[PDB]
Amino acid sequence: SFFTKLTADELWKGALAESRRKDLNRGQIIGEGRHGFLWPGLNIPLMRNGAVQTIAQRSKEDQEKVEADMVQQREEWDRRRKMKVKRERGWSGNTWGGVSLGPPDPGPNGETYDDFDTRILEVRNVFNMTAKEGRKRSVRVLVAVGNGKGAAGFAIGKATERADAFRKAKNRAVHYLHYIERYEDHTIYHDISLKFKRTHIKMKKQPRGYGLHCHRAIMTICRLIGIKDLYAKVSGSVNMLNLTRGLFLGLSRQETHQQLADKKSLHVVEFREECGPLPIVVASPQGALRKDPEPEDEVPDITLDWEDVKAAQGMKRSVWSGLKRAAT
Amino acid sequence: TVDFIKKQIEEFNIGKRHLANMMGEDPETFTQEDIDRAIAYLFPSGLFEKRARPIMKHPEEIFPKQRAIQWGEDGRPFHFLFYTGKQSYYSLMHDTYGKLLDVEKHHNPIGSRWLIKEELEEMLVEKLSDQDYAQFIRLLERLSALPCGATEEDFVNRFRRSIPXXXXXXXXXXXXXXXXGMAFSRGEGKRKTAKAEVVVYGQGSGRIDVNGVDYLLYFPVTQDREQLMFPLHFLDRLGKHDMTCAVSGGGRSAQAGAVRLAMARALCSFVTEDEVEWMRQAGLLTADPRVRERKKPGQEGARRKFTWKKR
Amino acid sequence: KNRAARVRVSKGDKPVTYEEAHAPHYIAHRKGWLSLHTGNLDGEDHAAERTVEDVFLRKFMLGTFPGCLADQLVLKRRANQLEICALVLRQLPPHKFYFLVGYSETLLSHFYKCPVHLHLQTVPSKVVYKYI
Amino acid sequence: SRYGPEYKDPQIDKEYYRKPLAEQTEEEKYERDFKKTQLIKAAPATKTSSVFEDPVISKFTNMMMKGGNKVLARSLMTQTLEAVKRKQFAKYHAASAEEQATIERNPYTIFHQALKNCEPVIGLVPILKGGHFYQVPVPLADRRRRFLAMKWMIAECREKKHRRVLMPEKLSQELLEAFHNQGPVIKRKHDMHKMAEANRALAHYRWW
RNA sequence: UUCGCCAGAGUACUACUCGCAACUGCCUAAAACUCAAAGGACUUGGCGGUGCUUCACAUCCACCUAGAGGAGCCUGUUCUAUAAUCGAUAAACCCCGAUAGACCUUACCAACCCUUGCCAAUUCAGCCUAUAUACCGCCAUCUUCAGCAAACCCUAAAAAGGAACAAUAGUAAGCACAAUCAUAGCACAUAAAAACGUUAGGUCAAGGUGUAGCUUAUGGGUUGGAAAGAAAUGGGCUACAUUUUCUACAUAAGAAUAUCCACCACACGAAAGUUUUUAUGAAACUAAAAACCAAAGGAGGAUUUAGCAGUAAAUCAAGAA
Ligand SMILES: [Mg+2]
Ligand SMILES: [Mg+2]
Ligand SMILES: [Mg+2]
Ligand SMILES: [Mg+2]
Ligand SMILES: [Mg+2]
Ligand SMILES: [Mg+2]
Ligand SMILES: [Mg+2]
Ligand SMILES: [Mg+2]
Ligand SMILES: [Mg+2]
Ligand SMILES: [Mg+2]
Ligand SMILES: [Mg+2]
Ligand SMILES: [Mg+2]
Ligand SMILES: [Mg+2]
Ligand SMILES: [Mg+2]
Ligand SMILES: [Mg+2]
Ligand SMILES: [Mg+2]
Ligand SMILES: [Mg+2]
Ligand SMILES: [Mg+2]
Ligand SMILES: [Mg+2]
Ligand SMILES: [Mg+2]
Ligand SMILES: [Mg+2]
Ligand SMILES: [Mg+2]
Ligand SMILES: [Mg+2]
Ligand SMILES: [Mg+2]
Ligand SMILES: [Mg+2]
Ligand SMILES: [Mg+2]
Ligand SMILES: [Mg+2]
Ligand SMILES: [Mg+2]
Ligand SMILES: [Mg+2]
Ligand SMILES: [Mg+2]
Ligand SMILES: [Mg+2]
Ligand SMILES: [Mg+2]
Ligand SMILES: [Mg+2]
Ligand SMILES: [Mg+2]
Ligand SMILES: [Mg+2]
Ligand SMILES: [Mg+2]
Ligand SMILES: [Mg+2]
Ligand SMILES: [Mg+2]
Ligand SMILES: [Mg+2]
Ligand SMILES: [Mg+2]
Ligand SMILES: [Mg+2]
Ligand SMILES: [Mg+2]
Repeated sequence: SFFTKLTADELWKGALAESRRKDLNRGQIIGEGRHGFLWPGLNIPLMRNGAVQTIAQRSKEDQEKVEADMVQQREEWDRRRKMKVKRERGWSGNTWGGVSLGPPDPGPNGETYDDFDTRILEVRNVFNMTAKEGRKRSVRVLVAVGNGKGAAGFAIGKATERADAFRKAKNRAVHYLHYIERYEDHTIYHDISLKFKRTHIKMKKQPRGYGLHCHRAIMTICRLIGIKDLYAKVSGSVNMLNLTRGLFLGLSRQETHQQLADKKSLHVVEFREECGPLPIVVASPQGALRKDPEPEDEVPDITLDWEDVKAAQGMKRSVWSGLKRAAT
Repeated sequence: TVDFIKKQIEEFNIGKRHLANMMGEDPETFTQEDIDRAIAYLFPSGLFEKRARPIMKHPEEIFPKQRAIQWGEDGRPFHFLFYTGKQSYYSLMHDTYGKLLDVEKHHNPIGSRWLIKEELEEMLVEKLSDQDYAQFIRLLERLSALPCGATEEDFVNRFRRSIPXXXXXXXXXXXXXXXXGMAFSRGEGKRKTAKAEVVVYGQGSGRIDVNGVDYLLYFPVTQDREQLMFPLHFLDRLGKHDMTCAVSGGGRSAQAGAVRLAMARALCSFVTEDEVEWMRQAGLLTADPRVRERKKPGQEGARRKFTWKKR
Repeated sequence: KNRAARVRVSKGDKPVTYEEAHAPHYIAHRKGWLSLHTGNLDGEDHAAERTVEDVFLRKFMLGTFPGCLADQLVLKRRANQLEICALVLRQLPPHKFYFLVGYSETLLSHFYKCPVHLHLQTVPSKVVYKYI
Repeated sequence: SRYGPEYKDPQIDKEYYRKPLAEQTEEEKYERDFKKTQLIKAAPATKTSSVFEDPVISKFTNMMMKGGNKVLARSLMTQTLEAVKRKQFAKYHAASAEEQATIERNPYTIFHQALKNCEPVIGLVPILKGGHFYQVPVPLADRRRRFLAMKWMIAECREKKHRRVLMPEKLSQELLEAFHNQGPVIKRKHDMHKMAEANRALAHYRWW
């Protein structure tokens, strides 16, 4: 029946059945035995103060102790396998949205980003039809990256094993970065209303105490860009990808005070409410400042969003709106 | 990988000495021919695939060629065609086309073949595509198409190879016996489990003896005697020659055929150099490749299968 | 599809010993024989014994030398003595290695009632023929 | 098939080799032949340069062989040629001088004739149309026709004899009756011809 | 700039109303109830009794040869019968695991018996008990099919796709094929090989195992007993005779030859049976050989199997157990 027995690996293949693994190679030293012999080359160093120890046998109790030691070893390992459940949650529970993926990989050129945070926007199980296999299961993750200093981007990546795909999106996303220009290094410069493919994005420029009021994705992206104050409501289809594409197009759509000044050749002047009438200059037209005043119409012609005007008059009565929510 | 080639060639020579001194030969005249015998006697692997047998060889034949460093330590690449991804190919192409152009301004079946695709791949140390190869060879035809200068001819000679072709039925010189002072020729045919040997004497009575008995008695089947008659009736020598014969293995037709081959082989000493090509085109001197085919397991007759059932 | 003594193609990352990378039809063509003895030649006797014997020495060496065995174990029989070659990985501190050398030789010699010779060739890591 | 496509057939006729000198394109051709270093087949054992070899007789010989018996088929044929021979000698000596001029004493000419006369001109192939099989008139290539004649003779003198009657004899009878066109074999050829004439309309169906 | 129209899907061009030369009509047009969808466009597959081209090389058709289905027998299933195994069971079962069951093998039934009951030690052994839809092993199958797959790169977005050679976004080592090996020199042929997957295909009875069960019994032994045929069918063997049968014999011979007729029956065909021996074996139920007997069968319905050359067909001999 010694002939009938087998190798360990085989037994674990035919135990596990992939058509968790514990190892018996752990904890047992050479010459270790239940009949408790101390062999001169294994259990014990070859020599003592006197040379050439002989073949010796421990006590009953010394053995009860070593056995107790191996038992407590196994207990220790089981506890160590059970303690292995710990996590940081991205958005909700088992949603991988907003989970930190960890800084992208150093490129070929030695280029290293320890500054870049990555967040998973959308993990999704995608299927295909393969003549051979029937269904074929891929994972695709849409992932964004940014340093907080205003440059950020996103990419998609797809692989059979999801781990692989997290990796793929990381690296591909460092390859597409946008520079996102921030006013006074938190808000956006001016309001943005942007329709992109069945999804409408709208975002208002807030003052400082007002942290990040946004779709959870857009919050995530705005922490990666380093935008700390924003109002953003999203209309139409919410699908993740169109949303991040939309948002990024929109925040690159931005017209900077310098550029406004330059095209109009006039001074641009911030009027704060807290500071009263004081006419703070923000931007000056490098080159020639115009001698020409600009038309003041009693009647400007602008697209006005019914939602903003409804807001303006106290007509938003939705009980969901004015809610207290946790910090940014 | 170059450090590996330096090291390996050094150790190869040190091991070369080490080989000669044990094998007991002069380290100077030691050849690859001797290297082989040496290892073959020291590490005797019966193995059918010959690449998996032990080798000590000059690392250059062992290892593949390498593509050298393609750029200086500044990052800047040496060859101007580098960005083509095949410089090796398109350099040949640029040069070839240049040769052509110069030829056009200036101008106002030996067994030779072009390289194979594999040989151009070896020459440039570069993977190739069929299309590419074809393109090039096409260009070399354009080159041959014009007046051929000196360096022009050398150039195309680089891409030239030469092949052997050999056809003659090997002619044995006759053998004059000492006893009668007479000439004979001894043939060996082999067909299908049956070998025969036939000694043909150049001055015959027409006598034909088989295994010590007469050919009529040893081939009572008429067909066989006809097969025998074939070469002699072909060369019109029917009475002229006297043959002794020894045949063994197999059944009667096989035997008669073996004698056919052996005889027709022993008959090309006494025939003219011209009739030989005739006997070839008559198919007399060519063996019969046809033999029994082994039964295959799970079948019946090597071809015949167990009756197949749809239901 | 023949499953015999074969190692399947992985995602391509799986390390493979030269032996385990060469499939059964390859014996005597590229691969060699792991054992050698007279017993299977035309006129010869007691092939069976050398087979049981061989098997038991496979299991024995796998069990006496835990986790340190590199590739399958090469037995030779010459004129009544066994020559057992092993590729062994370096794990153990050398004392233990010689302990087990003496242990094995003696024990086996007295088991098979014929003199045993043991050889350990030590290797830093399993040789990789393919993938990796 | 132990011959690759590289191996061309042997040409076994001796008259071809002995007398080349008057033919230019054929000189060119066999020059191409052996010069091409052409691998050429070991000539078969049945094909001989014998002056007495008639390929038609060989084919008919084979088609009579059951199992592997060349010996037996050869013998049956030999006895058939023989039987016809002696039967025609018997008809000769018992006749009048005029008919002595008439009668064929060559069993071979009798054979090639009795086969020329038994070979059908047209034959039928079935065509599937709209669910039915129509038997339609097909012109035939010579070798298929030869085959049909031989096959028919053999099948006829195999099947319909009374068991006390040996093959070579009956075969000889059928040969001599097919010579004069009065034999059952020709009845068969004629039923082919008639069946083709009845279905002649349907010769539209055939597209090739 | 206007008007008209749309608030889930059915229910429903429906029920009631109103009006109409309609009176199984037209127009206007709901709710109960039920459901968690209902819809549009796309993506790869697969499929198509769609269309077009090109093939099939034992291959569909046309063609060639030799057989199966009919007969006897051998042997395997399926059913009935039995107190009396299991497994396989479209192609991919059916002389299959068995290169092999009188006892043994053996797992089966019938009775009897034994309980740390093989081992160095163990509240431990031992289990042909349930899971092949938990599995490893070994395989079948598409398949002599060409694809599989990491690492990347591209696509006014990516479900996925990714070629054009006077080239238009693809590069890539790996595993397949190919190449080389074997069949004693070539060559071809055959052999071998043939990934990824597919069929929850096969096998817990080769062995080993995850999960479950059994433990004075689903365990272990001794003694006998099984494998009967109303049939139905798969595969074989031998025939049905003159290209035959017998004897001699190796391949030129001599005789026999289904109807005479009262043969003193003979022509083919007895592998089947009855008898006697012999081989083996403790045990003949098993094999072989003689003597007898000579039966169905007189070339086989629908429908089907195989073969492209030293093959098919016929003939002979050897080995594994
Ligand atoms: Mg939760
Ligand atoms: Mg056969
Ligand atoms: Mg196979
Ligand atoms: Mg509704
Ligand atoms: Mg209507
Ligand atoms: Mg209505
Ligand atoms: Mg109305
Ligand atoms: Mg067929
Ligand atoms: Mg087919
Ligand atoms: Mg039949
Ligand atoms: Mg039958
Ligand atoms: Mg059964
Ligand atoms: Mg029953
Ligand atoms: Mg079953
Ligand atoms: Mg089953
Ligand atoms: Mg099946
Ligand atoms: Mg079978
Ligand atoms: Mg039994
Ligand atoms: Mg039991
Ligand atoms: Mg079940
Ligand atoms: Mg299965
Ligand atoms: Mg399995
Ligand atoms: Mg390919
Ligand atoms: Mg792709
Ligand atoms: Mg070879
Ligand atoms: Mg080949
Ligand atoms: Mg095969
Ligand atoms: Mg191959
Ligand atoms: Mg199943
Ligand atoms: Mg099935
Ligand atoms: Mg089991
Ligand atoms: Mg278990
Ligand atoms: Mg019991
Ligand atoms: Mg029993
Ligand atoms: Mg039946
Ligand atoms: Mg038969
Ligand atoms: Mg006779
Ligand atoms: Mg009998
Ligand atoms: Mg009888
Ligand atoms: Mg009868
Ligand atoms: Mg059919
Ligand atoms: Mg035996």
